[PDB]
Amino acid sequence: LNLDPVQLTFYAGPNGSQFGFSLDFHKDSHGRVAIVVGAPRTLGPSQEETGGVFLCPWRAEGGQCPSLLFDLRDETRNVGSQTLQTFKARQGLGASVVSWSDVIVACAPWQHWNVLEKTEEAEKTPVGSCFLAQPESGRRAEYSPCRGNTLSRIYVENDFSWDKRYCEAGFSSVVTQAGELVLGAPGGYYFLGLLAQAPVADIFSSYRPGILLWHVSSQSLSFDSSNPEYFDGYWGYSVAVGEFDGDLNTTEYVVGAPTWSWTLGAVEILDSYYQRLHRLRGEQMASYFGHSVAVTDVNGDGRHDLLVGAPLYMESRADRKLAEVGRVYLFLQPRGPHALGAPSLLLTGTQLYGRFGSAIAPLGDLDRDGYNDIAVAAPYGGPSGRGQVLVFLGQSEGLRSRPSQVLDSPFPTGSAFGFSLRGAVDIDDNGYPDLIVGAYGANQVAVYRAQPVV
Amino acid sequence: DILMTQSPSSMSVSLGDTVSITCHASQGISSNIGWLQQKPGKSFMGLIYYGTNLVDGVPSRFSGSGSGADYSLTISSLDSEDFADYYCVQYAQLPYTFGGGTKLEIKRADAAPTVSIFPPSSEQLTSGGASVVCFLNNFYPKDINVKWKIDGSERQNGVLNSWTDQDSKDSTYSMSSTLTLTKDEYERHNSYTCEATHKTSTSPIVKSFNRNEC
Amino acid sequence: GPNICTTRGVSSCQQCLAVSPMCAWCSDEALPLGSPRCDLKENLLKDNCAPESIEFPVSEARVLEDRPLSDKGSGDSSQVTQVSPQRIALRLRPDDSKNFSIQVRQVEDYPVDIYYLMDLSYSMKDDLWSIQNLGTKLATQMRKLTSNLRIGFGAFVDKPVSPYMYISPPEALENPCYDMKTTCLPMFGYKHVLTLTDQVTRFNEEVKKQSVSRNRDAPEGGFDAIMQATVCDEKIGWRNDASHLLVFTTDAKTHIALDGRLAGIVQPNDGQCHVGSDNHYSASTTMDYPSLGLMTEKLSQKNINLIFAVTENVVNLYQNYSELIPGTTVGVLSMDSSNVLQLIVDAYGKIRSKVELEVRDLPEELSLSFNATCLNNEVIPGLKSCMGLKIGDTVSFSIEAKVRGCPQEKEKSFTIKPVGFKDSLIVQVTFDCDCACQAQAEPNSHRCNNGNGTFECGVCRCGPGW
Amino acid sequence: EVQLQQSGAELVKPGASVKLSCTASGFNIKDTYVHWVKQRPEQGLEWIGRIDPANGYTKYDPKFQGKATITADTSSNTAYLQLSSLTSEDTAVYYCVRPLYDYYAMDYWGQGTSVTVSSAKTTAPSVYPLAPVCTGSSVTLGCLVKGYFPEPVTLTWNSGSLSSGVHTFPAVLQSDLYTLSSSVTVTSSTWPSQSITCNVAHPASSTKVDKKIEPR
Ligand SMILES: *[C@@H]1O[C@H](CO)[C@@H](O[C@@H]2O[C@H](CO)[C@@H](O[C@@H]3O[C@H](CO[C@H]4O[C@H](CO)[C@@H](O)[C@H](O)[C@@H]4O)[C@@H](O)[C@H](O[C@H]4O[C@H](CO)[C@@H](O)[C@H](O)[C@@H]4O)[C@@H]3O)[C@H](O)[C@H]2NC(C)=O)[C@H](O)[C@H]1NC(C)=O
Ligand SMILES: N=C(N)c1ccc(C(=O)N[C@@H](Cc2ccc(O)cc2)C(=O)N2CCC(OCC(=O)O)CC2)cc1
Ligand SMILES: *[C@@H]1O[C@H](CO)[C@@H](O[C@@H]2O[C@H](CO)[C@@H](O)[C@H](O)[C@H]2NC(C)=O)[C@H](O)[C@H]1NC(C)=O
Ligand SMILES: *[C@@H]1O[C@H](CO)[C@@H](O)[C@H](O)[C@H]1NC(C)=O
Ligand SMILES: [Ca+2]
Ligand SMILES: [Ca+2]
Ligand SMILES: [Ca+2]
Ligand SMILES: [Ca+2]
Ligand SMILES: [Mn+2]
Ligand SMILES: [Mn+2]
Ligand SMILES: [Mn+2]
Repeated sequence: LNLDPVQLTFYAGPNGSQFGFSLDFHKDSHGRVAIVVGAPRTLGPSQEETGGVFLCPWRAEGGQCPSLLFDLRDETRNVGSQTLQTFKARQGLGASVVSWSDVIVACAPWQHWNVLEKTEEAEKTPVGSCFLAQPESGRRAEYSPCRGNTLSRIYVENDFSWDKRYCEAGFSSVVTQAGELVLGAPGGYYFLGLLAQAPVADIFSSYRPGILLWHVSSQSLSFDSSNPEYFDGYWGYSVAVGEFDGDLNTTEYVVGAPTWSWTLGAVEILDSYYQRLHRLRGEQMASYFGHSVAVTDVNGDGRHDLLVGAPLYMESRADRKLAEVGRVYLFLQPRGPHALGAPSLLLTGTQLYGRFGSAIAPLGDLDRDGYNDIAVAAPYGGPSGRGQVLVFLGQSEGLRSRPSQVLDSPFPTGSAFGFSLRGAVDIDDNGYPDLIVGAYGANQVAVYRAQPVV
Repeated sequence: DILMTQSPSSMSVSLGDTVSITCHASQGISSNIGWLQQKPGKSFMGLIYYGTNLVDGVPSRFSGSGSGADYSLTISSLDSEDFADYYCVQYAQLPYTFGGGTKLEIKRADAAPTVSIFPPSSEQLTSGGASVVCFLNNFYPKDINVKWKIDGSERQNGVLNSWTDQDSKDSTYSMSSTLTLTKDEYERHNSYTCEATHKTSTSPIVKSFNRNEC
Repeated sequence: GPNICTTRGVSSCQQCLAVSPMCAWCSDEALPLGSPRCDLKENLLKDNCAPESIEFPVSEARVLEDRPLSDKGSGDSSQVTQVSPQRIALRLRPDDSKNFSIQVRQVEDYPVDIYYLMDLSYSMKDDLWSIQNLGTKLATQMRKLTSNLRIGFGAFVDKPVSPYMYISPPEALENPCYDMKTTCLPMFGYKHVLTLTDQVTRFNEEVKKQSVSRNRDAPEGGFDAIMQATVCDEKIGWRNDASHLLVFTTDAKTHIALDGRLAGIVQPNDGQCHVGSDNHYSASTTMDYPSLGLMTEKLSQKNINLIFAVTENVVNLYQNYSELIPGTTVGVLSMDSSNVLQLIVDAYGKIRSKVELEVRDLPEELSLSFNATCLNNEVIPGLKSCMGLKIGDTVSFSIEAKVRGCPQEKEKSFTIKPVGFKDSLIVQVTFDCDCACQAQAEPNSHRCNNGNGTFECGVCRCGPGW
Repeated sequence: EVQLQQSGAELVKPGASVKLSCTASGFNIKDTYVHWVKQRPEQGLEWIGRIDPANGYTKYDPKFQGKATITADTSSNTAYLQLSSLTSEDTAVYYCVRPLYDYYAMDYWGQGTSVTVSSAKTTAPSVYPLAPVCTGSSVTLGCLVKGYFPEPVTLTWNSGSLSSGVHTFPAVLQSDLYTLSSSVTVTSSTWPSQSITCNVAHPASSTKVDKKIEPR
């Protein structure tokens, strides 16, 4: 409703770096808000794409950002009559970023990994890796839970069970308020998908550089399955956390699996031991239900509510015709221990191929009326097809069915404006929470400041 | 296999000293080396892994350094607990191989042994055996050489030695030497002697007795 | 007596006709003061109205092109007629309606194109050996339904990029089957092999030279190939006047849009042709798989009939996609593609078994209604589609066009066309809302309040400005 | 906390077999590799092999192929080292090890399991008084414990009374039987003035002999 669309703030990275693919707010030890922006195709040392992370200080005029430097050198360790190898070329560092306390987690989902033992090998595969930085101190650490040292023949002899070679850990990420990092790995267990969790503090204290294969004892991974419904489901394409079982001492995990059960798509709510509590099945095949998930309480009863994006949903129109527009589903958590029910609201896109629902960002309370609100992206929507961000206001019964405000893309065609969203933080310290929108196709981030309601 | 040559075999040092153990491999191992500690009559404790990294809970006076095929464990300011055995282990290749070992012993002023010879007991002689026992107590350093002589002639067949660890109190060492003969052979000779060679005396410390005579 | 034409109390000829389609106007000077000029055409002649001065339009419908339905689609090129009439003229007065007919025939001996798009992943190794004589056996069978058959061939595997593609050891790139005891081709996305030709032995021989490749993940990149095979007209060689059949064979799931993010690919599919002179799809490693909606747009735009010839283990999957891509047919393929011949022939029958009408560019003020006559002269009201037909059958629909009010633009045209058909019925509409006596009006008439008005159709109207 | 609790000391005959255990305490045995190391005083530390209890795959030093057989049961969270066709040279202390962080390191060690191979039966000790020969200010007595099996034995003077100034030496293997000796030093005014006794207890055969030192 009250985001200012006139005086925007633009930050920009290098050309072709895909600056703005991911972003998040970051507060330092003194509570000063910055923006952390991932750029997954920034050039490395050998003039090859490796990705990179930028830490932008808040300035109303915007501009360029300093780099949050990570090591981009390939690594080799000859130990235990084996050879460990990490390949950071086209690893995509900055394809997801997330902030917790004064720590930044940047992940490279396509970092490759191989183990050589004479004439055998593990196979060079994208296990993924994440990089952790404490900018104020300079501390650095890595976390790569899917790295193994098992040779390729063993997997064949055991029918490819527990095969974490193509995890792509860091594809999606989130951090519980207690400080547990949860990584989505859609390719784990031969493209079923897995989750990996470990406390940030234990990632830092158990990491030493050059070890390449180290244990993190407090870490916890999900489990393989023989159920065909999970095959090629990409369990972990999107991840989120929330409170869904009534017990406040437990944190629950929300996991998107947009090709679950032969591209039906699904979202599951689990406990921290990855035991399943509820499962939201998709509505239409290939709609990519579960592409994006969001957790926030919209109706103000203190019970977290769930949102799920299906950006390829095809709306039925006259003359038996279908129109890919994208759809968002709202599920309101009921009172006490009961399953989540049918959707309380359906939001369907307007523009053909607009991909409404590609990103869903909680805004906090934007108009300060007592109900939390959200922003939904349609990165190829709008009457010009340049991109649109739609704001929906919370209310006692759920969400309003019509948007209160629409942000049209200030960038040219192909910018993918809205592909990444993040709200619910007040960056200019005016009492109202603000919204940052990424446009990786234009290598830019736009900051929308909320202002008092007119 | 990779050979771990660990030097020195032992060293006598004092509290607060700054000492350094070294380890040399038959080939490069690129920091894939560990450092262990075995307190006397107890199990092992890890000190270092991957060349320089401290195992959790280890005091910071320990430190690893080195590269290629030459590494060094260092203790800045020795504590009373640091007097123990230390081994290096390589894990650059299977099979894992260990160093020889390095004992840290307490340094103190030299001391000559207190020798004492003991003829067989009446009880043991009435059972058909005969054992002359020679105790050598409270000396420093540990290096000592016992020699048995029957009628002035050296004897090597049938001796059974035993040493004690450095004593907790005075930090000296002690040794037991036991020659064992039959009863029939014990009485073919008259003179029985043990000769103690220690760096505290150019002349061997000698004690002896004569059979039947007292 | 008084009717709606007189009791409404109209003020001009235009306002008269707009009351009801049964009204008319008398532009005669010698008409009594009390007598109305807006009446039934009978009541006006009854009141001695000069016949030439009677404005009365009648909503009609006369044909302009009425070529007869062809009996064989063979022979002539684009001189075949499967819809009659091809063009009519429609005239409607306000709030009226008129009816007309259209005839549709599924013409016998119509040319056919069949592009065989084949999964060539290592799971299809044994299938490739069962179709080495397909091109001739298929020519033998289709010859009973058409004399203008053209066949072609294309192959796909998946996107040649990690993790779909094994990328180690270096030998594995030239031969993915390295770690086994065989040789296979390097991975490829989609390659065009044989342009649509009538020389069916070219099919056999190109097939006999094909071999499989190998990738890592069970679903394959077939949809990428369906897109290219559709939007690359000139390379595949579809003909303008022929039935286009796109046979898609596979034994596994398929990748869909947004899967490409597992290879770092985020750029949406642009629906453009990207198959160069080397006959390989060049955007395979830089462009996402196509969405079911983008595919449907291009298949319909090129009049392509997609045929899902898949194996039992995935028939339900592709039957469900078939419902999201209207016009698609599914057939069950044996594990070796041994029954692919009979499958194609039954699909072609199921394809031409339906006639469904479609309306393009219909004005908003026009509403239509249809009465179908499928089977033996059986009338089916409110239906615009026929089913259960055979090659050579003919159906007809009765159409009625109802106009609401009178639109600003007085001439518009729209199209009635069967789905997938070349021919179409063009309907040129003309909205007869005015009167001919208005073309001969007298602005600033001495008769009308000292020039303050205009004289038209025998009455005085207040002129422009008043 | 991480702890490795091994089995108790084993006493076995040559030609027989023994299966040592290593139970994980405070963690899942499935987490890391588990190694086995053999320690002897002369030869030193030797690497036997390792197992990954997550799948059961093993590696061995070729020197130990045949004798050592490493296994792991995730259920009881325990790893095992099985020795076969035991010999004198198999008499050693056996440790199990696991790494802290590094996949390939050796940081956490169990207390150790003592294995002794011998054909000896349960022999009781022979206790002999050691009095000097027929002068100075200090005097030293002794006590010999010969031909007892197995270990250990407990030796005191005057039943724990005389404790300071004593040197009890480590036992020595003498043809399948053990020998131990202890000295004790006092002043000339104390002996033979005060009765001194050598109290020896060998619990295995359950014997407690005490000899009083008598001069010559
Ligand atoms: C291709 O598309 C078809 C059509 O949608 C899919 O088939 C459906 O699959 C779903 C999921 O298995 C089925 O859903 C179940 O419906 C049951 C009712 O069954 C009746 O429905 C028809 C006729 O009415 C009959 O075929 C059938 O035999 C029964 O008469 C419910 O009993 C089920 O409820 C249970 O499961 C759900 C979770 O799935 C739980 O939430 C419930 O609480 C309960 O435990 C279930 O809802 C559906 O019936 C199927 N329809 C048809 C027509 O077969 C294919 O799966 C799909 N295939 C692929 C590969 O995409
Ligand atoms: N964690 C699980 N529950 C789980 C684990 C594995 C799988 C899975 O897919 N395994 C594989 C096993 C396999 C077989 C042959 C080969 O060479 C390589 C691999 C599988 O069956 N393929 C199906 C066919 C496909 O052919 C490739 C092509 O067409 O070129 C290869 C993969 C599914 C689920
Ligand atoms: C389509 O069929 C319907 C159903 O018979 C026709 O509706 C009837 O048309 C006659 C025409 O003489 C009327 O007398 C009836 O009152 C109509 N009945 C209804 C509307 O229920 C309709 O006219 C047909 N239209 C076309 C274009 O064929
Ligand atoms: C309109 O319908 C009538 C009766 O149904 C029919 O006689 C007439 O031919 C139809 N008009 C046209 C143009 O076919
Ligand atoms: Ca909870
Ligand atoms: Ca709620
Ligand atoms: Ca609000
Ligand atoms: Ca603000
Ligand atoms: Mn295949
Ligand atoms: Mn086959
Ligand atoms: Mn594939």
